[PDB]
Amino acid sequence: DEHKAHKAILAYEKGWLAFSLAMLFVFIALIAYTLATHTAGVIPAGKLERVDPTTVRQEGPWADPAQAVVQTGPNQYTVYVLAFAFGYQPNPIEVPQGAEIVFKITSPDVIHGFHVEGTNINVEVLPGEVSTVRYTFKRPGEYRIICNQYCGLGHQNMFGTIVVKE
Amino acid sequence: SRVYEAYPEKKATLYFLVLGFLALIVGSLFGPFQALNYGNVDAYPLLKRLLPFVQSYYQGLTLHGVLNAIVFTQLFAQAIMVYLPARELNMRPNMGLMWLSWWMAFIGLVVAALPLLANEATVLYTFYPPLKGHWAFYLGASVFVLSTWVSIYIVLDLWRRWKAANPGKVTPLVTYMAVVFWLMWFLASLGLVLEAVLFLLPWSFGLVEGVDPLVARTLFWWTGHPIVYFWLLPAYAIIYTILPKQAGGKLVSDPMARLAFLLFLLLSTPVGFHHQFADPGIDPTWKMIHSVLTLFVAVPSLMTAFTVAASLEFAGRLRGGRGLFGWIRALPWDNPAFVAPVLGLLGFIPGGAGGIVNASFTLDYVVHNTAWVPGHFHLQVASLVTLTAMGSLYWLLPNLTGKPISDAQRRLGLAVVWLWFLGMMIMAVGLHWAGLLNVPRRAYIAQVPDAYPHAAVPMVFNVLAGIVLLVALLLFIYGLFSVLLSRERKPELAEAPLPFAEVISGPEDRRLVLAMDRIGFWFAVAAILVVLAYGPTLVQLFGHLNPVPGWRLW
Amino acid sequence: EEKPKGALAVILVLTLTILVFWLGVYAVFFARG
Ligand code: HAS
Ligand code: HEM
Ligand code: CUA
Ligand SMILES: [Cu+2]
Ligand SMILES: [Xe]
Ligand SMILES: [Xe]
Ligand SMILES: [Xe]
Repeated sequence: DEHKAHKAILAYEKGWLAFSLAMLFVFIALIAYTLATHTAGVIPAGKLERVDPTTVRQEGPWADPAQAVVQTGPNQYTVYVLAFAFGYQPNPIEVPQGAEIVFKITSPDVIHGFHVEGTNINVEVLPGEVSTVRYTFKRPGEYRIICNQYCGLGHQNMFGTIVVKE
Repeated sequence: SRVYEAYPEKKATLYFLVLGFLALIVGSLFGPFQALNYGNVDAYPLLKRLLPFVQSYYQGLTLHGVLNAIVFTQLFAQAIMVYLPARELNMRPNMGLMWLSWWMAFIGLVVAALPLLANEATVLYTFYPPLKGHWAFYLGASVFVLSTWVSIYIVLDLWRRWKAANPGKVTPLVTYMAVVFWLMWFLASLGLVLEAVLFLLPWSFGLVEGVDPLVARTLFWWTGHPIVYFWLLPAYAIIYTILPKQAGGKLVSDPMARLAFLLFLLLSTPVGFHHQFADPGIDPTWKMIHSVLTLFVAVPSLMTAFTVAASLEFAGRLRGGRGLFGWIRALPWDNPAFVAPVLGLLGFIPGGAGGIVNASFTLDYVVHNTAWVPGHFHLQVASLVTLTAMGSLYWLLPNLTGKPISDAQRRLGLAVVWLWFLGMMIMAVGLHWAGLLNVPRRAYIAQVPDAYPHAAVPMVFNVLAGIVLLVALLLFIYGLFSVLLSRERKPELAEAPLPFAEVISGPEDRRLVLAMDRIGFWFAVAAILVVLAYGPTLVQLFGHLNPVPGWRLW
Repeated sequence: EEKPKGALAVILVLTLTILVFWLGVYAVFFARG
């Protein structure tokens, strides 16, 4: 009693911790599994891609909305999206399903979030930096982009549209 | 008071406390409105008629964030993690400094309050650039935070002093915790110190025109995560060494607690990338390495789960605890300072579940910036930390002022406690649901009522809670001020020794605790981990700095 | 006295509450993949 409990507790604590670490290492491999798949595309590109935020919609891939969509592979389509003060460019984005859409998103002003509702595309859009995410829509329709990062008083109203193509 | 002349630390502590709670009150008023807003009702006109200086939803969120999560917590920690180790050691902290730390905290708050109250600072408690705030916010906050540095000294001073009067003796438990704590916080605070010193302060004073927003939010999170543990550990401190006495039992192991804290000192700072999963320009690999280390920093809280349950179990048994669940019914559910924290620990289970998910890298992309995250943390900070804070008034307040607590206040608190917990539960459910329902957080969505129709049913829970917790806050205030406003003074209970727990120790303990007491080694160990995890990244970033101009978007 | 029945029943709820959350959202990851 009291000293009997002490060795009982410190003995199931050792068995609890072993179990704890085993359970976490199973998460690690079930996270290490999602990294080798096609689902690991929505991870932002690691290599830095600097841009000026004040000459983005004047010169370069984000100047002209029309050239937003560009076939760059047999089934690859590099969209150039521009997250700005309460809005998105192009609106709407239009791309075929079943195709590998490689978005390259930035901002001319403040930080924005690029959340495509129903997908795994959730990336932070940084002024002067390109946010590069790879995705493959396997369902048709109108995908809604929400700006999940507070970007000012019109932040709750900043929504997008990606009409994947049926 | 010969009480304060003999224990001047008591006074300093008290000031910290009140200031903190004052801050908690004010910051909490916006909480019901933000809950109603998340129930799809827009009560903000009423708020504005009552509080004229309020200009929007976002200014009240900033004020909510800053006063509650930042001011309140820091002050409390500064009060707990200095006073407790003092009294345990029965040593007086350097009172010059201690009083210095308070003023800094006070002054700092004042200066930073003004531009917040003047809508000059509608940036949120995270103050991400390029959103630009008034200089006196960034100067205010800096001071206020630096106040902790003083607190770190003070505590270390005590520690060095005691080791001298007890050569070869293991650092006493609480003091060990406080020590690791503050060291841990020192290491953590760098990130933020840098940001402010290198970018934010010269930016707001006019000296530069631009600041890289990535390197800005990188340094911020270096600090941004560990600070949550800067909020937590003072409550942990209390739970380990004070709650078991309250429950009528003992701490079941001194080593375990030492270990928990030791792990936090090691694994708290180098995990900030978990807040930056959705960020560009940060290698995915380093996002995996940080995701691994974050699941590791949950190990300490796993250990605590058991150790505290067992002690509480042990306690219930000494009380006349029956079978598998008897002990629970044996506990002192009549005593607030017991009830408050125990409730928090309950809600923590969902909270910590929420955090393990957010930490799993890829899984973050499901809930990031959604109201699932406010749900996650209100269980953590707004529940466990605050309740703990609240309930600890019942032994602490008396221990400082001498003012006894009537049975009526004692039941008043029990009500405040339950309502607060319950309401916290409702909202927890109401913000988790709508979160998975893609409702973003930080949103005035009652000005756009038809935006989110699929969150019909959760919007209701949020409403409910709003009300629940509006009541609970009110009663608190009344309960609070009733106590502080009475002129009953029993100068004997002020001098009553703090109700610390006794500690069941074992044979093995000695060599293990002896290892853990190798603090200077563990510190540099912890210092190395941060360099290894941030070092690589931060080098490239400072090689390729791309500062952009500031914006006012309110 | 004996085996921490109470505490092991607590850590049970916990570990179960963990799996619900982690598996429950691990499927929504692949259902949005
Ligand atoms: C003090 C306040 C906080 C604590 C504690 C906390 C814990 C964790 N968090 Fe967190 N957090 C994240 C991961 C974790 C993890 C892995 C843990 C762990 O420390 C949690 C481990 C805890 C457990 C595994 C539970 C142990 C349970 C115990 C100990 C209770 C047992 C009860 C008993 C025994 C009682 C029984 C008694 C009876 C009578 C039955 C991540 C992702 O990796 C994000 C980013 C989300 C995003 O993208 O925005 C994040 C975001 C936040 C934010 C948002 C910041 C902002 O504004 O942007 C805040 C404020 C916050 C606070 C806190 N967080 N966190
Ligand atoms: C009176 C009880 C409270 C209620 C009903 C409440 C409610 C809420 C709600 C609904 C949000 C989400 C706001 C949004 O996403 O737009 C929120 C945010 C937040 N709460 Fe509370 N809250 C309360 C008290 C507290 C306490 C005690 C703390 C911690 C000490 C706290 C810390 C925070 C923080 C840090 C945020 C995020 C602020 C930001 O993102 O700028 N709250 N609160
Ligand atoms: Cu971009 Cu809110
Ligand atoms: Cu964190
Ligand atoms: Xe502050
Ligand atoms: Xe700051
Ligand atoms: Xe934070």
